Amino acid sequence: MNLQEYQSKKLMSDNGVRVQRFFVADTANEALEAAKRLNAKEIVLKAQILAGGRGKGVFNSGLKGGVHLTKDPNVVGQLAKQMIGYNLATKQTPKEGVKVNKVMVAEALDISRETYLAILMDRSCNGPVLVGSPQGGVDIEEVAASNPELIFKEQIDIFEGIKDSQAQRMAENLGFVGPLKSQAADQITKLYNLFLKIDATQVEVNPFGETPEGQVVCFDAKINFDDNAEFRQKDIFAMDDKSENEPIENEAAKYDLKYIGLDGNIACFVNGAGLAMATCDIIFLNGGKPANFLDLGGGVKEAQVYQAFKLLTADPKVEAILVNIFGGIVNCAIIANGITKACRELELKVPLVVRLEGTNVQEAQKILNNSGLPITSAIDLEDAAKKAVASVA
Amino acid sequence: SYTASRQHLYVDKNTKIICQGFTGKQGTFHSQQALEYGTKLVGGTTPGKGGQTHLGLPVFNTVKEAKEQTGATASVIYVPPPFAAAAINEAIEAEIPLVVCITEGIPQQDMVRVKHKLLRQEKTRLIGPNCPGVINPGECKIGIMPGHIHKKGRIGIVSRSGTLTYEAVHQTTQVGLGQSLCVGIGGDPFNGTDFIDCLEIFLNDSATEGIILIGEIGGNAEENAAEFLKQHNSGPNSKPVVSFIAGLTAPPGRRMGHAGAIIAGGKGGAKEKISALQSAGVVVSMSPAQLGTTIYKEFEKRKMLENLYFQ
Ligand SMILES: CC(C)(COP(=O)(O)OP(=O)(O)OC[C@H]1O[C@@H](n2cnc3c(N)ncnc32)[C@H](O)[C@@H]1OP(=O)(O)O)[C@@H](O)C(=O)NCCC(=O)NCCS
Ligand SMILES: [Mg+2]
Repeated sequence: MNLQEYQSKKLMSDNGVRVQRFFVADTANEALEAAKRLNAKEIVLKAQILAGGRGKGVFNSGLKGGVHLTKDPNVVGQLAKQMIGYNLATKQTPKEGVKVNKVMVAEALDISRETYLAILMDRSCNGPVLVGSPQGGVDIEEVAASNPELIFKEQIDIFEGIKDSQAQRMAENLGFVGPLKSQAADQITKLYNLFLKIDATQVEVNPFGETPEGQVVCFDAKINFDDNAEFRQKDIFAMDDKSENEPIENEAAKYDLKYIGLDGNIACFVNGAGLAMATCDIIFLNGGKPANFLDLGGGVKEAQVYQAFKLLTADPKVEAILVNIFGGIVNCAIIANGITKACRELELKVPLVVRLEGTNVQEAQKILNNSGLPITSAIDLEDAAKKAVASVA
Repeated sequence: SYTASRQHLYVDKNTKIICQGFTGKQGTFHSQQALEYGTKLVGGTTPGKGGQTHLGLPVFNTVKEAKEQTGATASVIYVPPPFAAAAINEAIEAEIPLVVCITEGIPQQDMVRVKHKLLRQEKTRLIGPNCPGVINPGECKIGIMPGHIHKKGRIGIVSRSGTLTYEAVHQTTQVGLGQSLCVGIGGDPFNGTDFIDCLEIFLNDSATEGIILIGEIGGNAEENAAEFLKQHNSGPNSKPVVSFIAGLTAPPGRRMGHAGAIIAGGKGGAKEKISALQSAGVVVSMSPAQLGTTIYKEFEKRKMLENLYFQ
């Protein structure tokens, strides 16, 4: 899932993390009013989209820049009217950009020094670890490649919680001295506790910043959430911003389906993450281009199979469909029933290669036979991939 | 240390099993199938139902009671995500030698907590979560893998993917080699058993003559296992290892179904794993369909080499 900037910063600010004070505006007039309300020396206006590169982006209104600074609320109003209801394109968006429905109006704070600070569930370390660097403002992977010695880490014991000594040493490691060490240490503690409360897999603050006036501030942040804790994070997941996701993925999520759109013309319909990845791979290995990844999970139900098959049949890029099922906890007849029910709605006009193995395969095969569908059978996964590729050669 | 519990992975005809989540939907169905398969399932747990009988077997409120009254040495968990970590914790507290957790969807923070307890003891070996289970064909099956595909044999299989395990089982049965022991370590980033755990059991098992290691994108467990195999499976008497790594075509920065299956920060790609395994002397099948035929060819090459130079 994804949060807009104003959503993550409120979440942090509501948990004692220091962010720049801000308001959110739906209209140019609200942006005007918010700007007056701030009583800030300088104001930064920020279009709310998820893609990066907002500052150098361009609106289809003609306006250059999705981030503007000014001291004058009228200028905030004039620029906002050139933002809201328009599409902001950046180096990380498609050419047509992303519609801007909201703008953030925030106090602009100078930054004296930029550091990096994150907390993540680190698989290598069996638990949470703090990750920090005095080299702020650059992707962490870049620092690791250039200057890995400037990457500091602390392993946090899940039951002890973060220790004062650990927050203090990381603050020192990031170059906060004297009064800003204790301040940064306190902010690190609050960020760690935020990280735990919200079932984040990562809370990444870049830059984690010190202002000329002696304030430690989280200027920008990115939070990744554990999908497995949605059941206890309903409020956060209700804020999910889906508007920059691939459309077919958004359709699949409505039915709890794991679908990932790829750059191909051979659709894949598979149970299991490993088998689904490998089906995409073996298509590539035999000289084809898979159109998607689709992982039917253990608890898939017939109505979900049905909706899943329709993600493929209604995709105009799809020129052939490779069904490959090795059923364990998945009953093959549920797959066959959902497929035949979906195909009852359309004149199937693409090749359909089908390979079925495992639980209840005999009954599933009979269901496919009774349908009268134009199915070309495959003896194994290599045979299926070769036939699917050839079917669109 | 926790490594001292690795031997508990090797279930056999003497393993006695209880089901956690006995009376639930999947607990009931897979317990029925285990009984019909002859596996020594002896009872199960559902809090608030101790004293009932299910499938002719006793139901208990707690693992401790179940273990004391049946002598069970293994538990299989079919408990839903909100409570499955407490279910693993209960089995650890009860000192059950082997715990197999099928459940998908346990919060990572829950499993970090479970792992903290797990690493500080050594009675209990955890397989999982989010895994198909473990099978010693014809002797003991604990999990969800399909029937009529296994054959007791010579190949040990360890896999982060359940469905790919079924493929490799089917392929090694079809080429006539069969499986000695098959362990699905599951697709979650925090789990109880890694590749190296299983490789140690395989390399020291006389019934295992070759190994299939099935991995995928994300993390660095395949890289670690490769270095382990390079150092400790490279002399004479070494055993052939064949691998397949899923996700060669996966896009970066996406979780490919598995919570653990993600190429993040430029790390976790399948190419880098294939190259590490290859440089360690593992033979990598590029195709997932060719695991049976690849390891069969490796056995035949070992035969020829042994007769050529090592009579
Ligand atoms: C674990 C899972 C199988 C449970 O699904 P389910 O059987 O349909 O769930 P149900 O709600 O019917 O049954 C769960 C049972 O656990 C019981 N339970 C709950 N907490 C428990 C605990 N701490 N200890 C024991 N039993 C517990 C419940 O009471 C319930 O039994 P009841 O209905 O008699 O009360 C499911 O969540 C799941 O993970 N499915 C996918 C598994 C998978 O694909 N794994 C990966 C394979 S590689
Ligand atoms: Mg699955």
